[PDB]
Amino acid sequence: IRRYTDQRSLDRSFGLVGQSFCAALHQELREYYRLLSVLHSQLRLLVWTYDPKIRLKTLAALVDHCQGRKGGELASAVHAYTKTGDPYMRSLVQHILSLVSHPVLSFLYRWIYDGELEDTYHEFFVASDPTVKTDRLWHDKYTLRKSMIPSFMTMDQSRKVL
Amino acid sequence: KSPNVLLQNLCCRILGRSEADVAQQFQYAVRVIGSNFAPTVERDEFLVAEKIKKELIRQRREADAALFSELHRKLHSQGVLKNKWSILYLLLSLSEDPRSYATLFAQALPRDAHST
Amino acid sequence: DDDIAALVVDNGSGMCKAGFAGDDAPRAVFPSIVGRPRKDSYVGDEAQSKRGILTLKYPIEHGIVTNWDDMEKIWHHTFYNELRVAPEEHPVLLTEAPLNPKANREKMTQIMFETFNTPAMYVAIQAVLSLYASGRTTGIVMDSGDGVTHTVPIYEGYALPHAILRLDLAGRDLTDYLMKILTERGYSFTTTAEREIVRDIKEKLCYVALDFEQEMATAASSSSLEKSYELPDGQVITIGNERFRCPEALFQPSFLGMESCGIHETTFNSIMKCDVDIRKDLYANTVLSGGTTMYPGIADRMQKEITALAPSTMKIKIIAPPERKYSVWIGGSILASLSTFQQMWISKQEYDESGPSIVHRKCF
Amino acid sequence: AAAAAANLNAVRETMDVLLEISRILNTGLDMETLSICVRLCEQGINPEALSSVIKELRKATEALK
Amino acid sequence: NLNAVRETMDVLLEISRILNTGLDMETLSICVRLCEQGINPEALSSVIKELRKATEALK
Amino acid sequence: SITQLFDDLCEALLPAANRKRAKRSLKKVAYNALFTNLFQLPARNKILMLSFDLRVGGLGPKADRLEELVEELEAVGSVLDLLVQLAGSGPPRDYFLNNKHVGRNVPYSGYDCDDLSVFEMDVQSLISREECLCHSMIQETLQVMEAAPGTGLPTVGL
Amino acid sequence: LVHRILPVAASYSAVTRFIEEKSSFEYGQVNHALAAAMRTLVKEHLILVSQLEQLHRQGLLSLQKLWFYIQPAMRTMDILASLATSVDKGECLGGSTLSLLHDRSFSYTGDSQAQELCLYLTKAASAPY
Repeated sequence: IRRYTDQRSLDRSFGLVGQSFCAALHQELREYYRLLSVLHSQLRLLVWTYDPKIRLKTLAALVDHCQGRKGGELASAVHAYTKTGDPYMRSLVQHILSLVSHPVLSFLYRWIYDGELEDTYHEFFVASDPTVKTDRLWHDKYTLRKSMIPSFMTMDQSRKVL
Repeated sequence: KSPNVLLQNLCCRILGRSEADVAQQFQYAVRVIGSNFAPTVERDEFLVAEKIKKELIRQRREADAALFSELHRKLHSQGVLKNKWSILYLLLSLSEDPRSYATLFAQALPRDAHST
Repeated sequence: DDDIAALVVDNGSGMCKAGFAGDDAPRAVFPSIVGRPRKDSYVGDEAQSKRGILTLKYPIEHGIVTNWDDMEKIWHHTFYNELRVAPEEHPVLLTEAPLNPKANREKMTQIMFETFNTPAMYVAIQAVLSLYASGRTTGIVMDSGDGVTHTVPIYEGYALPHAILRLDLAGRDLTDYLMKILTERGYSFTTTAEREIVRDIKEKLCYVALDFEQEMATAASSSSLEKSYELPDGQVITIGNERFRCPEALFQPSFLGMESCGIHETTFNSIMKCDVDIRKDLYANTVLSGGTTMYPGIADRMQKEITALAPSTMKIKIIAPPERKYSVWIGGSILASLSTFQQMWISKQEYDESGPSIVHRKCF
Repeated sequence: AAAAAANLNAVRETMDVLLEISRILNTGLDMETLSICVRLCEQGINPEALSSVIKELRKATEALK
Repeated sequence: NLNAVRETMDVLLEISRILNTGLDMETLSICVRLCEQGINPEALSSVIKELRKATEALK
Repeated sequence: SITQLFDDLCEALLPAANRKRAKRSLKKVAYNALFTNLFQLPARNKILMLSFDLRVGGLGPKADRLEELVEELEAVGSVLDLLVQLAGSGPPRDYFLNNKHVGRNVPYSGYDCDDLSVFEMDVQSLISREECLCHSMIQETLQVMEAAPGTGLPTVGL
Repeated sequence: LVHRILPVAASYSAVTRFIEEKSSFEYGQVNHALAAAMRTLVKEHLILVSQLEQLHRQGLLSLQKLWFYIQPAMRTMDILASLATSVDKGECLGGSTLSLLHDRSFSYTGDSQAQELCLYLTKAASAPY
């Protein structure tokens, strides 16, 4: 987790969703350095680390699933662990799921009202077609790219916005 | 008492009207008095006595300026008053002659050379 | 708690409500009927169903105990056969309708102490429990129940006897007035079965006007306020015009010919016979209560009439709960549940030291 | 007490000295309104800020007259 | 009338936020509708602090 | 309308995880606390007397807002009479704090290190939560990890 | 650990040079007010460092503390350093250096850290134009 949140912060080719996923990972990282901040001044480290052995274990699975993932594939790699029945893991994965969910709903304020379209970086579902504006801009100008459909939306929510 | 109800006692003393008559003035008074509850300048009562002396010279009564020294003695004799500076500065601010340059002469230090 | 539990019985006119203190509804429900040859020792489903060949009577139906044998018998069968409990494990709270005599309460405590042998006892009054359910303890309560009406002022927590006004109104005269208007109109009605069917429709289907003038105007242009009810009993009886006019006759009594004073004037006189400095504070709590719960549409009309009565030099505040039917019950169920209220609950020892009639005086 | 009244006697003196200084400066404040302003002066006050309000309410005791 | 009291209630939310009150939206709605009927509000200020305290004794 | 909102108030103080009788017992304690106290000067001026108490302890614009809104609310007073007594029952940079670089305002101010020192407290107030967390995660887990056996977490008490 | 902290120091040591250099009269007039608004976020970075050093006197600061403290500044100052080197690399003044702000306020809108900075720099830089 310390390697991942540094490497994709020197890469500005990780897009508008990845640069929010990393920002959430920074705040998750902040707590296990609170621990390493207190621990060196006190110098057991067995009793104290039983509860960080569970949280960091989950964080590694979250990092490994989301390697090189952005767009609507990060809407189904961080939301893939909120479908658990334990409210403790729901609370842990939240403050990451909110921060990855906000770019998806930022693109949907400029395509529910007028604004800038998002497929210059392929993280939204619309694949526009240039030079067709005579009458086919009401029929066939917007293909539904299936790979970036968010799985915290259904089809009726990820289309009829179009 | 508590200062906030004491402001209301003031607004009933000076006006012959109650607080139910006019409340624009009490709001404007709250705008003035609030954030001015602490003297951020020096509180020397000596300077304030020497300003009443200049004031009574400006009204051409040297006998009143020389009885003022006995009255300024009496404050020293009792000494039970806590801020002698404030009450004389208040009575000086409401000065009146029973019958120009005043900012050019002595005023208390600003505390812009000290942390306020 | 782990102490010996308390008990609350509200012996009414329509039904008898027994129950344990601190319950949601009454824990157990009987009829108030005491059958005799027109069983002789039974109250229940059989006693209400065999009411055609047995006597139909209730102990309080006028604000006062009409028959005493009826009272002792309904109280003994509800304590002995419904609850199945014994008096030594249950102190009981009794209730009376407003302006019940001190000597009646003396007789009541005496018979409950000797033939029944309660270990401790309490007798209360009706409208104070109704106000305690409404979450205040000082105010004016207009209680028109099932045999009796009173405009009770209550200040400091107990009623003022100079200023409590007795009024002769009940829901009985309303069902009676329905009987009178249908029989004068030319429709056959003298019978008990159709009285129960019109009582059921009066509880459920009723809707009452906001004003005397406007609803007669809308019925005068062309009448349509009919909510059609075809009952599964087999009878078809509904007229939308008549039912908003039936309780409306308390506003002007000469509509019915009623001897009792009008409601507006009675409230005005009740505020007039109270103390003048406490006048504003007492009129700032007006309460719904009693058998006049036929529909809460009259409550809006009552609030409008009290707004029209009140000046700008007084305050109104009308509390308007739809807790107006079981109000007497839930009051006593609140009171006897508490352990600090035991200081106003009278024991056996104090009943022996200070006599029977002190239950009238300690109650507050 | 008694020692709480000798102090208050020595305060009554001081208030009369401030009363002389009040009357030769001819403030419109009488003995009662001045007793509000001394209580204000005990709690800490900026009399430039009190003086700006009193110079307006004294001109607004005659504005609605 | 309901359009007016809704707007006045929406304005009443912000000033109960900066005066640091114990109210949220529900006790604001109940107590503003209670004040609309009209009783002495100086006693309502004590009954509210008693209602929350007496619920908190159960928890 | 009051009788439905007091019901909603009793719905909120009921914890929603039966639970149809507990609401009525909370109604019992609710009325039992309502009639306890009932057994035993303009509106806006009460706002003015506290806006003064606001102004003495800093925070000018909050008092500036508080006085203008009640002016247009008097152009309902019982609500403000309710609010002046509930004002102590509550809870227990951007680009403008000392911005002297941009703006069409004159840069002309002297030093006192008591505008900047409460700009060091504007950061320290964030840090005083974010430092109490580092103390209060190890003490909160060392008070639960160490106990007597069999009474160490109440799930073994089932 | 100190290698990992070096990016926010790099995006400070190369921004104050820009703030000094582009406040001369040979650099447009909107390119002035751009660099004049890069001083609101340098004040915070200086006061934070001072606060940590005054904590260090009593014995209440270590290196891991600094490393988790500087996590938002590592993003915000880096965006400014990229803006500085892009203005210097080309010849951007006037509407062209106001093009870059209006573009960068779009190139990250989902972040709300790299929107808000540019959304202020836009309104502050374009006072003359």
